[PDB]
Amino acid sequence: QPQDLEFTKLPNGLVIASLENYAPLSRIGLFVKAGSRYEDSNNLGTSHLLRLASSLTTKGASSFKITRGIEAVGGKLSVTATRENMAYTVEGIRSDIEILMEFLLNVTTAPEFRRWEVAALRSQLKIDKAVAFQNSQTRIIENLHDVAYKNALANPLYCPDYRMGKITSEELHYFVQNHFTSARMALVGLGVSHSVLKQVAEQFLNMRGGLGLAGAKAKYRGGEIREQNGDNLVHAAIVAESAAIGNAEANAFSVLQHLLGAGPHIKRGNNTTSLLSQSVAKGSHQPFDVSAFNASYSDSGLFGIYTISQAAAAGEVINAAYNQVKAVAQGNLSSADVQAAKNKLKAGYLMSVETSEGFLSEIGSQALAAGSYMPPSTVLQQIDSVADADVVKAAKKFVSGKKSMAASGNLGHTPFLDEL
Amino acid sequence: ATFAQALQSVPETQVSILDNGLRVASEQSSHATCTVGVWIDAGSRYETEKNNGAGYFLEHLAFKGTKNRPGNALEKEVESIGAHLNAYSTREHTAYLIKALSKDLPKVVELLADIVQNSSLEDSQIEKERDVILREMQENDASMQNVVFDYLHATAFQGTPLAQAVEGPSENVRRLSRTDLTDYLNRHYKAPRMVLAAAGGVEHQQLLDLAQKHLSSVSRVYEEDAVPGLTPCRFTGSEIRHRDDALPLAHVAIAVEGPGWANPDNVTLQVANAIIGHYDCTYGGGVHLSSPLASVAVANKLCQSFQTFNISYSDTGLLGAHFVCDAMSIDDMVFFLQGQWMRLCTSATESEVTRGKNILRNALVSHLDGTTPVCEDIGRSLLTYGRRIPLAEWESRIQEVDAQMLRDICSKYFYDQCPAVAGYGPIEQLPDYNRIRSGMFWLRF
Amino acid sequence: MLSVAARSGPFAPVLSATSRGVAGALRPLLQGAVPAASEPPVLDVKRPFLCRESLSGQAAARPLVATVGLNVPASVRF
Repeated sequence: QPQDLEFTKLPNGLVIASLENYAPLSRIGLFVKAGSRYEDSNNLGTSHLLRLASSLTTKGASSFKITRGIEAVGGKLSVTATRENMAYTVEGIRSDIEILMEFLLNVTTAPEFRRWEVAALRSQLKIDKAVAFQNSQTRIIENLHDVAYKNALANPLYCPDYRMGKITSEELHYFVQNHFTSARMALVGLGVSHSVLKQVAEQFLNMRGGLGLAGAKAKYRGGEIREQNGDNLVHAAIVAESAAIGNAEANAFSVLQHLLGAGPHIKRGNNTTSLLSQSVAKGSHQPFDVSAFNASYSDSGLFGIYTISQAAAAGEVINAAYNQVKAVAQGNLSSADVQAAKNKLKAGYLMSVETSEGFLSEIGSQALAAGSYMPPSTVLQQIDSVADADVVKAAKKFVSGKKSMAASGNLGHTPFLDEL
Repeated sequence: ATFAQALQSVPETQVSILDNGLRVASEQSSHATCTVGVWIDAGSRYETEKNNGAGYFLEHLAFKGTKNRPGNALEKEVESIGAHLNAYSTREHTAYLIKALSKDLPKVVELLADIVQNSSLEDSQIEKERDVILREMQENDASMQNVVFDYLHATAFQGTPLAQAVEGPSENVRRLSRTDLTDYLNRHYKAPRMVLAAAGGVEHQQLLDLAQKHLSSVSRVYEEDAVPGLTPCRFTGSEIRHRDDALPLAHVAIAVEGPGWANPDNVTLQVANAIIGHYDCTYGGGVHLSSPLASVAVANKLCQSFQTFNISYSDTGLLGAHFVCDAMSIDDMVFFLQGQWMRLCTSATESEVTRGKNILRNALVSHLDGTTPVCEDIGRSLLTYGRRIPLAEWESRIQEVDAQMLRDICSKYFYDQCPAVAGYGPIEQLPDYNRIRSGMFWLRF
Repeated sequence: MLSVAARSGPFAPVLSATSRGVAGALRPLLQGAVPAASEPPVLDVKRPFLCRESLSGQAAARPLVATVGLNVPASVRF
């Protein structure tokens, strides 16, 4: 019954993807290339306030009207932001999907941005940042990106503390007018026909300009931030530059991630096929957790090792994981382990596109990144095309590359970058 | 493409019964993945206070080695194919479920047939998992909502097996032996209380053939003919309060007795919960939220969060609300919460009932998304109702609910009832049981 | 000249911290005051990690994803 994913690029650059699966629950997303990476050092945290400003007054629908109508039809509105792009998703049943469609398009394309609303919303900025920073690996990833990049990927996803109380309405208007333009958006629908989606696209999404602002190419620096905060667990991340999205080598890096361990497969398991867990676990009698970290962005890459250990044994855990990756980089690997890593990657992709939310996130990401819809069979085919020598080359690129380290906890025994 | 025929277009769950009496149910989709699980009608309600940690300790021990796959081999060929292995235990059900690809469907099934049937329970592994469970309960001590819901069960179901936790007390964890685990397995892992459920890219005849080849000729006979029964559990209007002023926030749960699984009034009660709803401090709605409790909690800065629950067991349950807030707001929060309940007993209008019906419809259709929650729903449905209730039947039962029967059901289950109260944290301003009990009715009505 | 005040001329009060247990007769220059710093929000405590078995899965492997909602709690994935 989901017979075809039907795809259309309009002449203004706006992408429209729709799939009529006749599901009882329609889901419609708008994907904008307007992430946190497009701010410079003058308007930091503007994307966080824009993410929190999805329920403000629009020129066509007030905030009370938007909230009451969305909760009256039972649907929901969500904003999902990475460093690269943002996604505005609305969820509802088919019989009142269109009221949600004017609500979504009004919020995304015509904000009013009244200054008393954003003055009320900066306290929500502070609360949201505290709730997100409640757990340590969020701050580790933020500090790791700030270590790794000079600009255009090191901008934080969450608003800095000094910028709270200072983000104005004209900064939000400038960000929307320069980044929410027609050539950087994809409208994706599950449970709707192409005709309704394309007619609301020509009735809403034709008043914007073009390609907008370019960016700053995200150059690499490296370094180290150590945040001594006296936690019982030391969190460390050691990363290096890797391939970008669209490079074939990045696929090899993904295989290398599943060669080293990208998460457990058994609730309370020993991670027997994880090479990092096998290399660290033989010399540790106290709890730890080690995995491979992979992050591919449209112009850059970051592959590395994440370790969580005790304060007194952080050095031996980090050194054992680094020696395991160095042993992988010297051609010491089994082809059965590469096949198991490929099976893990294929199963992870097919389980990620299993739900409708993950499916529409995949379609929107593909439409923004490449302007086309790639079938999952073709994705698995190019996963199976990866050679093991490419995995050795990816591990050698990680080993010989300049490192970037973010650590937190009681770092009295955590080694430095030159001490590795 | 209307909602009614869209719910008719959902595939029918196909159910068959083996010779030993275990149910085999499947729902087919076009996904390339699948979720295959085993649901066992066993939990902490079936324990007699000497083996109170038995099911928890067996689900710790289930993936650590069997007779045909000793030690860490079962890990090796569950994760050589990229499959994910999960298990959980409630007070009434136990689940062992595998997420895998469709083409690995046979081996996964016999892996399940290797887990619930031929588990090897080694003694050093018993010692290791005893220490692991002790420190995992130490970890769970610092999560306040788990402590509050355990306190709510313990004070609402006093003297019954429903009061005790799934993990059990720590002394039982210290002194469970291998013989008690084998007795628990041979008493509760019987074929007529097992459902093999599958969702996704699963062919039902292939699943039935694999269940005939692997899951046949197991159990079905009590060896001493000592057939257990499920006695009803007495609800007790009571209060437990654990005052500890060093904690930063206070968690309070207030519940009344629910009707149970088989009562259709749950559907109406679910609509009632959808009128009250939930709120968290990161919600973007603010003051314009449709729930009056959430709007007054935003406007008066009362609560960190609140939620409503309808937990159902075999002809019983807890229907109520849990909120976390600072101390100085606690009593005020209780007041507004009780007011909403009395509003649903007395002055429920059709607009909020229609909103709650839409919220419930969206909630259940959004929950049935993906192979894992569909297989989870199939397992619970055949364990509780004896059948898989189709989604069009749920829509009909939702659409038959109006404001009059919502008022009647809310008055029958809420008005002038003795609640169970659990509190943890700075709960000095948490009101007395007499004040809460007086707030459970109105003098104006 | 073996002192931080004799060798570091302008950077004397930044390499040295001078407190007074009992105040002298002459008041110090630049008395200073704290202009009522704000209170961080009160959050519920997260569970700790005391076994390897619950630590398994806590290490990040994917880029940071933030999600907010109209009536859905905010979440972050790793």
